Amino acid sequence: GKYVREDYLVKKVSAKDIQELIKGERNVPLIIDFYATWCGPCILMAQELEMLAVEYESNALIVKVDTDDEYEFARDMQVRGLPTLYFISPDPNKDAIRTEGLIPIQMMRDIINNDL
Amino acid sequence: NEGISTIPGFNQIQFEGFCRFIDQGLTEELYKFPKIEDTDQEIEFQLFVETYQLVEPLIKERDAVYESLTYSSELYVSAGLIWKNSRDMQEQTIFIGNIPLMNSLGTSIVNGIYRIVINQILQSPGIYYRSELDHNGISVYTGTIISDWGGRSELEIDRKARIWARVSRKQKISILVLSSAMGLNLREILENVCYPEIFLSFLFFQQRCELGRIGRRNMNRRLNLDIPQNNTFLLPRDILAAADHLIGLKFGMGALDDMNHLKNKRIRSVADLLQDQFGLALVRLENVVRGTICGAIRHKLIPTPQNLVTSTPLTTTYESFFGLHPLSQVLDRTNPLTQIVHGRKLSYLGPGGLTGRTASFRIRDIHPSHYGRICPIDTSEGINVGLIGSLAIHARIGHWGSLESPFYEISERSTGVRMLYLSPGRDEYYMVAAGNSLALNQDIQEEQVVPARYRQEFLTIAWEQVHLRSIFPFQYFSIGASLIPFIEHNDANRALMSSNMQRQAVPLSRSEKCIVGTGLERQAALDSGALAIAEREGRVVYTNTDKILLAGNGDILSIPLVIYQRSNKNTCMHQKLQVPRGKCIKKGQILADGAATVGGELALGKNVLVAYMPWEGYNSEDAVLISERLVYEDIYTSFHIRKYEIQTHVTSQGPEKVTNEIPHLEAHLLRNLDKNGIVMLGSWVETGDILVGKLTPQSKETCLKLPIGGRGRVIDVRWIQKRGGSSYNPETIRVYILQKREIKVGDKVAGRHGNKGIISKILPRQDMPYLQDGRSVDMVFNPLGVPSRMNVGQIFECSLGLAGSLLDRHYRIAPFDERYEQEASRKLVFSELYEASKQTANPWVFEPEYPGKSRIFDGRTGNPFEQPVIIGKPYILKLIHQVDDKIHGRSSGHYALVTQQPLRGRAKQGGQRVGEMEVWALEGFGVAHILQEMLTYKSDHIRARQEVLGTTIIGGTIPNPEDAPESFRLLVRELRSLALELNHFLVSEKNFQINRKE
Amino acid sequence: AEHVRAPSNGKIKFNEDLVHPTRTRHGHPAFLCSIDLYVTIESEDILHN
Amino acid sequence: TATSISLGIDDLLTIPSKGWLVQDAEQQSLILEKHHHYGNVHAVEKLRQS
Amino acid sequence: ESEEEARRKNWVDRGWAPWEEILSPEANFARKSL
RNA sequence: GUAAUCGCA
DNA sequence: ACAACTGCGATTAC
DNA sequence: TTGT
Ligand SMILES: [Zn+2]
Repeated sequence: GKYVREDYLVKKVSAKDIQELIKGERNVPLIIDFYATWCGPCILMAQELEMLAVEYESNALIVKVDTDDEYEFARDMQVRGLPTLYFISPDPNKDAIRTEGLIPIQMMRDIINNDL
Repeated sequence: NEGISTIPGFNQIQFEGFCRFIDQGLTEELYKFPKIEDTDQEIEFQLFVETYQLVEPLIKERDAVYESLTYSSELYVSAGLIWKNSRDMQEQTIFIGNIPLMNSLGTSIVNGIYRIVINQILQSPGIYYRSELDHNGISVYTGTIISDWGGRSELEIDRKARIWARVSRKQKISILVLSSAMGLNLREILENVCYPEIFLSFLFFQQRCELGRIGRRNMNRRLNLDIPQNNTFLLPRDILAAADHLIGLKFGMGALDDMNHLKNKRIRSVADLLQDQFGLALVRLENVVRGTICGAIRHKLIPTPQNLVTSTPLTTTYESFFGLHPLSQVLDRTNPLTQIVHGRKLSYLGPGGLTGRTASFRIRDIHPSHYGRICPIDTSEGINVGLIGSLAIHARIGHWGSLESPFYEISERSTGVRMLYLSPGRDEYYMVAAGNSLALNQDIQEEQVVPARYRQEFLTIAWEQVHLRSIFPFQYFSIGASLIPFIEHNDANRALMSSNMQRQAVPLSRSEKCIVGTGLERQAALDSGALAIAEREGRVVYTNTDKILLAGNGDILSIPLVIYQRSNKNTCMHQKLQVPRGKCIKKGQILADGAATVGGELALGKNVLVAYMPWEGYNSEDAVLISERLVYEDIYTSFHIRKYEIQTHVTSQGPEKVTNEIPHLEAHLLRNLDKNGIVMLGSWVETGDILVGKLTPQSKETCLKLPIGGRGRVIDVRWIQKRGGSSYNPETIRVYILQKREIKVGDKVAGRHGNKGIISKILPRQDMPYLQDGRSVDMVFNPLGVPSRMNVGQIFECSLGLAGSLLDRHYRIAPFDERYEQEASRKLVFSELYEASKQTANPWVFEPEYPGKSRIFDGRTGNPFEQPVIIGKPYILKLIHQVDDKIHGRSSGHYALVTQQPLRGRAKQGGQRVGEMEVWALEGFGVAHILQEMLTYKSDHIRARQEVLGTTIIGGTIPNPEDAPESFRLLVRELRSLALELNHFLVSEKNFQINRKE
Repeated sequence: AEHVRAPSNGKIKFNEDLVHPTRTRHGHPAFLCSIDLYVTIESEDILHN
Repeated sequence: TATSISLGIDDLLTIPSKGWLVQDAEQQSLILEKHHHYGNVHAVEKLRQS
Repeated sequence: ESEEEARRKNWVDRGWAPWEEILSPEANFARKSL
């Protein structure tokens, strides 16, 4: 990846990876995105998540989880529908914010800046 | 994996061809090189093929184009030379030569020139089974086998069995004799072949058998054979089978083969040409190695491997290929569209292909196989009509050399959906329906009927029986045709004209997008290569005209912009920043906008108000009357840059010297020159000035002057010292002038719908007809062209454009919108116009009595016109052909050395030619003196011509020339060189005396 | 090959004994005519021959 | 110039009987295709008729 | 060969048989008229 | 001065 | 063996 | 090639 840059900056992690990230210690905010190739709205959400990852190069961690590969994990996370975003704060005492449906990028920025 | 869910890259063909070449063709060619052993001791040198490694170019593309150098890569392969006396093999790496590299756009840089490799369509090797009916008797059946080299092992059958090969020039040849020579014992032959009764009743070599892998496959297909793909040789079983099929054709059990089918043709890409060039270069290298070994033996020295190999063969071979091959042409960079459309051309004519004259009529027509794979409306107009064509948007080149197209599979399955690039021969055995499914007649939907394609035919069948469906809208067209909005409402004949005229557009000083479009301009501008696309994500920390700084992941990347450069066709290239400072850009987004591109979409013209009415004759035939607003507002202003260069060639007697102080020249000139003999930057120049002044000692004055029509600012001058030619080379001084050209009478304008015209008058805005709004129309067009050339989509475009301009909308419409309903274009156009009329309360935009037509007034008198006229805002382009370029005039200046006739060409200041078809008209009119004057003293008669100027200056009458012209005298001299005499020998009627005229 | 078309909507009345049955080139059944016949298109207000 | 003749979209007037004619033609074509599938007519008759 | 021998060979080897064809009126008219 | 290639109408 | 539209203009390569 |  030295000569050619990667086109996509968001990585598809598994459920064990998310469990280890939440269990461990974090110094940057965490954003979890549940998606499925089939949902139409998700095609847009992915573009906004790409823009947000570009805007936040190393000040925040953005990962995506496929509901088709991990359905039980997504069900245990109380995920009603596909355009769902989980905002994990760095300090582990604060409460996570869950957003559902298409939301503007400015809303995501404000949530990451203030709520997390 | 790609191109099945979106429009593929226009330059992906050259990309994948060059990739496959570098991947496998180099190794395949290096494998077949022979072991050099030419001696009694048999000193043998070898090249380790496994140790093949290319090296990055030493210079960049921006330096290669500037210094007129080639952009190539270094081939280093480890070699081992086993000396005779040393009894050991020393291993070193040698530099064989340079291999040119291809850009991401598909172009290559050789000697500082952008060149593209056009593909070629050649018949695939195989067995063909044609038939020919005799004048009297049964029809003759023949089978031809085609080899890679081009061998023709024909087989024929007469009224009898008579299985006779046509290889020999003689009457015939025995197939049984050929089989026996092949190895058949005359028993297994009859045992294996079918219908042995017919065979028994009847009572160079390497190139013909050099069947390709493709050849093997095809042979297997037509003649069912189980021969493994690997054995690519003409086996006798194949011949036996061929004979069997041939005899079977006589009894009706057969099918003749169509040689215009794509499945029977192969496509040669840049990889195929580069592989053959590399093979020829390797042959030259082996010859040079043998020669240098022979020389080293003569000089009694065992040299290192490096001493043997020279970098000359590879470099000279690739240079000669890029310079002189008929399939290597300079890239057309008149506009961004030309750069992309040039690389999609497929050509029948070429090395090993049908010449213009050779090509039969059949070759030049569409074959049902061309659907979705080749463009049916893009050809080359002229003697090569139907021989040069483009490539479909969604096509790809297959593993077997066949163009493949994407077909959806509606058949029920596990996935239930597929996008397969079916090859030409495979799609024939499928029911391909291009119609929609929006029909119910109180029965199951699968019981509905739809037109479809099967076995190269058209028929109507139920939806249960259709296997495939063509969903992609731009599947059957090319980039040129797809940029035509409302192409369904235009005739197919005018589509070619519009595609050809879109290529001529000139990039303007300012760019504006089109209100009505097809939606392909985005990818066209993306793949054109005149756009700045980021290769890394990050933020734009610094913005400047010359460079753009992009900071990402702790690294800063600098992108250099283009500021008023020059193309190959004298068109300016410039780039402007689109993104502001402090915004994030992904890997792929647009950083800057090049010429003829705004907002990331191709923009080759402007949007101007247009009315379709006759105006005082100024619109007769095709001619346009335009207003002065286009002139004084710089709507169609363009910049053109022309280069002039003279090399300082050093003669053996004396070298050229560049001095500013040159006598025998007036003081009005030479003002622009600097201390050195070159013009200064920012200097306005005109015709007859001196750009570079040279003493030229060998003294004289071989300078550079400006020709007629050259009046522009001197933007930049380059002193180019030439090196790398094995010796001191002449310096090159290149000057560049920029001529700002405005719209003028005599310029050609055009529309995307095939409408073309020449400006005839520039009326003021006050005289122009004005609408009920009060605005004068920018152009007026002739309304009689619509029934003549059958262009109805223009009306639609105009109207939609008016609507958009009022409502501030841009419409990107895919072609064939009538698949949804009937009169979909009409409904859309009328709906948008009504909305415009309601929202901006201009009632005139939609007239309920006559939708799309309004009643305008006359600017001169102020009285309304009787009938309503069409008012719209189409997209008008300005074409490259311009009056200034076409103006020419000669009085008496220069003559050819041998013919002594006036010179040819506009740049050379030559006159016009009086051909045979004009001498015939002059003789029919009866003007003998005019013909005589044109044939003698205006053309060739040196003395008469010399006397003409004197007689005209003095004013005396010009006498009739009596001597023969120089052309006749030449003939006499030539014929007498051919030992043939010619004498005039006129005889006087008065005294009966013969007088010779010399 | 001129094609005769009905001038108006109505019933067709003619004597079938004069015409001979035949099969058209389009696979359809028809009556061959070899002698001058008069057919009447019986409409609401007028008769056509 | 005074009258300023022009051509528009709604100005291309089709005969008022194109729909009926095309409809009866395609109806006869569908009937003939159905009977060809049954076997009452062969291919050349269908081609000639269409 | 002869039609009788060919028909016998068909019946013996290929399983030919003059099965009754229950035609429609239009099909019978087509078979008789052509 | 000749070729190659494209365009033009 | 012979011939198969008329001319014009642009480029690069010798 | 196409035909002469
Ligand atoms: Zn349409």
